[PDB]
Amino acid sequence: TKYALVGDVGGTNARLALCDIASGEISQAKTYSGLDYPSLEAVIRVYLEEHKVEVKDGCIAIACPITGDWVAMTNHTWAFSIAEMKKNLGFSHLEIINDFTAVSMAIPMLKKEHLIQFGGAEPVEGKPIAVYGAGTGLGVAHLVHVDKRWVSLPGEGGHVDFAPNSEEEAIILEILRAEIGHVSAERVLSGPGLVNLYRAIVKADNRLPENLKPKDITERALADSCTDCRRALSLFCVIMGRFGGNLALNLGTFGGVFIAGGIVPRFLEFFKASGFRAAFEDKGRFKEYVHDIPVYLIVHDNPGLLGSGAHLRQTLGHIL
Amino acid sequence: KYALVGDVGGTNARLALCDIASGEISQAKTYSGLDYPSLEAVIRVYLEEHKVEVKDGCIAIACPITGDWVAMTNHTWAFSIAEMKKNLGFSHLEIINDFTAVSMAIPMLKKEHLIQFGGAEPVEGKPIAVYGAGTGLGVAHLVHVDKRWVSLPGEGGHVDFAPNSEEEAIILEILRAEIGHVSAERVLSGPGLVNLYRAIVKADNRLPENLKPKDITERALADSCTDCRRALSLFCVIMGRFGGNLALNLGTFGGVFIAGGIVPRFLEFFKASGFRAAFEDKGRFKEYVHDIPVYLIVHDNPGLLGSGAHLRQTLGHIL
Ligand SMILES: OC[C@H]1O[C@@H](O)[C@H](O)[C@@H](O)[C@@H]1O
Ligand SMILES: OC[C@H]1O[C@@H](O)[C@H](O)[C@@H](O)[C@@H]1O
Repeated sequence: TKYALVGDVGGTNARLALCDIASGEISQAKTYSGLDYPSLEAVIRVYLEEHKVEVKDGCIAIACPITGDWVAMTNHTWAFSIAEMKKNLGFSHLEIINDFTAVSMAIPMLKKEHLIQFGGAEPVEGKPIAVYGAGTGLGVAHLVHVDKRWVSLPGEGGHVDFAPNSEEEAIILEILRAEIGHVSAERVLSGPGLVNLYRAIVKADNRLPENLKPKDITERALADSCTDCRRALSLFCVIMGRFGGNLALNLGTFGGVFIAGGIVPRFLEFFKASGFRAAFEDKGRFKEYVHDIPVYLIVHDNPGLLGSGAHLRQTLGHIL
Repeated sequence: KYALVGDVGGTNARLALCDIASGEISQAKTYSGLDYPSLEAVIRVYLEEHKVEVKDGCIAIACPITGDWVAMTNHTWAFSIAEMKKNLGFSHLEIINDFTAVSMAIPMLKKEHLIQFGGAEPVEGKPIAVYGAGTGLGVAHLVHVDKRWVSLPGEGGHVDFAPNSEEEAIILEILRAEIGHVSAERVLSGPGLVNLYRAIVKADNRLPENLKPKDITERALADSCTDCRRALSLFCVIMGRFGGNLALNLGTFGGVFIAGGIVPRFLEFFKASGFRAAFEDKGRFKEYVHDIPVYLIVHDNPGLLGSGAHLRQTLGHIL
């Protein structure tokens, strides 16, 4: 039984792949729309019959809290019982994990080409790792090396309070608080949050935001067509740095801080020139605590899939 | 039979004996840092007074523990762990952060050392966060990895202050103008209370007094100063909110623990406060933290206890 099933579901998209159990290598990736199938189980059935593979074991990352046996997505209508699904497909193992648990578990598998460093020096081996990423949501997980085991620590850290550093970011906080209630980091660091930032800068200035999508703000910011857009993106990069630096301090993250691509590669050279690193380190006397911690942009295309394979293989008894 | 354990913070160094077989602490004594040129000196005084031979120690210190050089901000006192180990002739000399120590105590605390503030029951083997406001703001996490609890130190007290209202933002900007970066510790700590009090005053366009942290709690509890009362109220809410962020960030279904620094001296005020609703005030993620218990630790020496646990475990004992 050479392959296990691996997957990465985020709102409407479900990508399934094969992981070679011996090497952890990913192959035969294929994507489906969630709108076209009534459940994750149905798309797995289709994927498996459609290639011609027999699997016993699988691991699927989902972009929502995995809190127990019943999983209900927020950004799509799928809702399912893990145990019910494992039974129905006849698997021996069926791990459902959070998407950032999966991304954290890809970290040990990542090599230099997959990483772009933004500041700091070198990781201190065996020391904790933080991973986060702004996409549809703000994801955060942590990773620690205990013995020979990579231990991911999943959370919902994208939902902590947003911490403004300026009178300006504070007016933005007020505006968003006036309109929604609790303002989380996710409210500003994500696709939707980039748009929240734009609307709020424009609104702070008593003007009327146009109905822009995240790709629009990014598009105009890079093109220089919109100073509001460029301000939104600039602030986003700054809040991004501060947020990651907070994670570095909170768990003593000398093994490094990882950003899981998401929206960021869409604007790599803008990010590269931004205040990101300097926001990362802007921690008063604690600048020196975080100053040598490296940040890496993860640029693998499918870290969720890789991470799912890694998580499974460790569960299967393998050492990475 | 005996090992040396320690709890060094600021002005003071508390030293005691730990029974290596049971983990019990005895002969605790608290020395003033000002009266001594080094922690090593203090240790020699203590070990001279007590008539036991000790080759093993663990000292918890209220500062980041990176490598071999340990630099105290609240005293100075800076030292080499390797050098101290050598000078004193120890087999093992473990030097840990103070919240590392407190986290190591949690697994041996019994219901009398705990006072619960909301939520339900811990989910067994799930992560724990511990924090506490004292001379500084400490944070550490504990995770259950392969049959044992593992301590995750850090400097989580120094992350940005995250104001949730227009008023706390006004305080943020007031503190931002006077100093730079405003960390959570700027507001959740003894000195934090003074900062809150000053900022509350300046914001009502008045001039603050040169008050001390115990001044704040006294006048609050005596109800003899509406600015001090207000600061304390606000401290309780920020404390709840800060604890809620910790729980969200590491999924701490194991529970959140507060190490009593300044809190027990206003215990009933704290119980009456907005603490728990602030802890839970997380938008749609209210439900994620609603069942996570908070416990105040009322054990008098969690640092000494946890230094002992840390050392005994290092010496091969299963806890
Ligand atoms: O997609 C990244 C993150 O988005 C958040 O809104 C969800 O609550 C997390 O579970 C997820 O990891
Ligand atoms: O004493 C509580 C905390 O205070 C902070 O100021 C120090 O940086 C920490 O190392 C310590 O754990």
